[PDB]
Amino acid sequence: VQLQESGGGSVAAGGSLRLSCAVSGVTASSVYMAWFRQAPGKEREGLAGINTVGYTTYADSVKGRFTISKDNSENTLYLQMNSLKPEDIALYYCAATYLLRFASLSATNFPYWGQGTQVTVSS
Amino acid sequence: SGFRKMAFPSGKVEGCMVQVTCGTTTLNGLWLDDVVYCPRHVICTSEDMLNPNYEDLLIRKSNHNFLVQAGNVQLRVIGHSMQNCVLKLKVDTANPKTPKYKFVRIQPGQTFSVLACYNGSPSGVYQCAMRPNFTIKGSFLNGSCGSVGFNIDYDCVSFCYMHHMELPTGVHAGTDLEGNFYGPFVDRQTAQAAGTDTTITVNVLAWLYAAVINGDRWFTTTLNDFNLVAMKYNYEPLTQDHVDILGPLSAQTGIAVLDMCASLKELLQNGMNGRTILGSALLEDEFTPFDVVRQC
Repeated sequence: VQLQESGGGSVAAGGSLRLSCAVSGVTASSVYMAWFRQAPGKEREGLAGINTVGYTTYADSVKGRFTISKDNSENTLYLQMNSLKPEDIALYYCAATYLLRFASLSATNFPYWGQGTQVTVSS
Repeated sequence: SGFRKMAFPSGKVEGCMVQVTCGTTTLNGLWLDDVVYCPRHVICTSEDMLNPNYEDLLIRKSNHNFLVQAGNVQLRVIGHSMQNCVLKLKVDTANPKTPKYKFVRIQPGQTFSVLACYNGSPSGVYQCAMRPNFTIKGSFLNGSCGSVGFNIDYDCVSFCYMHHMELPTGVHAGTDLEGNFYGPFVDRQTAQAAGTDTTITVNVLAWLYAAVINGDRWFTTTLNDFNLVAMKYNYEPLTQDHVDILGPLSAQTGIAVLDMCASLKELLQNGMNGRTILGSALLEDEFTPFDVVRQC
C-alpha cells in the first residue's frame, strides 16, 4: 500500500480546497479509506471515511463542509473542503486499512498513511 | 401475523463483559470463572498486524501490560496464554456472576444472539444467523470488537462466537470461543474478501412451516430431485439430516417435509405475485427449525 496526498495550499477564511490521495501498490477498491488531519501539536483527528461499498462516516467537526469521495477508476481518494476556517489548519493525511477494530474514524484502525499535505487558512 | 425474531435475555452475558486494554488497543473481553477471553489481536497495533508473528509478539508482553476493567473494578492479570486466535488472561478473581456455560462451534444457518458492547459496556442485543459465507452484516458490530454470540437453553449459556474484525466491505468476521475463525479469515492486515453468500434452504422451509401455522397455505418428491432444483437458485443443499430436523414441524402441521420441498420448488420460479408470506414478500432464511417450534 502506497498513499500520496496532494492539493493542499493556502486560502483565506471561507475559501475552499480539494485534496487528492493517489493509491499505489493495491486497488483503492480493496481498502477502507479515510482522511485525517494533524493540527499543530494535536493527535490525528479522523474527519471522513468511506468503506468499499460506499458507506461514509463524518466527524461532527466537518459535517456540512467536507465531502469524501473515491474514484476507483483513477485509484484516488478525494476530500472537497468548503468553508475553511483557521481551526482547520493542519497537515492532512490519507489513510487506509484492511481491517477495522475500532470506531471507523479512529486512527488506531489504520496501518497505512500518506505523508500529509499542508492546509493553511488566513483569518 | 406477529411472528417475531427473539433475542435471548442478555443478563447472564452482561455480567461477564469486561474491558481489556493493552497499549493503545481497547476491546471487549468475556470473564468466566478466573479467565478473561478476548481476541489475541488485543496485543497488536494495526501496524503490528501487517505481518504478525503472534507467538513472538506475545513473548514481549507481561501480565502487567493487560488492563482488565470490570465496571468500577480493575482485575489483576496473573497469567496469559494463547489458544488459537483467542487470548486467555487468568485473573486473580473468579467472576461471581459466571453462569453455567459451554463453548460450542456452530454451523452456517444456525442462529444466536449477539450482545454488542462498546469497551465493556453492553449496547444492544441482536438475533443473528451464521451466513453460509461465515460473515455478519451490519453496523452494529462496528466499534464492538470482542462482543460475543450465544444461545441460552435452560439457563445454560452456549457461547458460539466472538467478533474479531470488520472488513472493508462492512461485514464482520470472528471465531468460536476456542479461537478458530469461522470461514477463511485471518487476524492480519491483508485482503480477504468473503465468498458468495447463499440462502439457507433448511431455514426457508422452517419459515414456510411457520407460514402454514399462522394460516398462510397457498403452496420433486425425492430429496435428490429437490436438491437438483435448489442448487440452481443459489440455495444451500438440503441434507437428510435437514429433513430429520424438520420432522417436528412436519408432524405438527401434518405436512411431509418432501411435500414442503415440493412447494418451495415453484416459489423460486414464478415470483412474488404481489402477495405476502408472514407479512413479508421475500423468503426469510434466518429462522431455524428450532426457532420456529420455539415460537409456535
